[PDB]
Amino acid sequence: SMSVKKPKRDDSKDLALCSMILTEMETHEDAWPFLLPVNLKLVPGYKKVIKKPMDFSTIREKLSSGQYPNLETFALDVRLVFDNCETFNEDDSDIGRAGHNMRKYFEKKWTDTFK
Repeated sequence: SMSVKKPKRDDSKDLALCSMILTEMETHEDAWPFLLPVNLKLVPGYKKVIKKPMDFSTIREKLSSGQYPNLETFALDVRLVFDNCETFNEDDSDIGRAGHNMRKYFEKKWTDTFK
């Protein structure tokens, strides 16, 4: 509260670290469904169903241009990619499986880096 601060968690490496994690996700072999925005002119349903599209390239631009106020807002966008994937794809499709794998991959790097 006012003039009563919790000790300062060092956040000064967060930007570099989230960039590294993102690089690792960008280069995973199962990243392919997630690298670019879903083409909303060519994928029926996507526009109306998925209220908040997200993809790795958009996260990379946001990160590069100071659009994440902190590491949690970054983790929210990453998870949103996989949540959208689960909403639109059957678990037993190549894309649905890619999404599960990528989430698992992300969450391990996140825990190992920050927790």
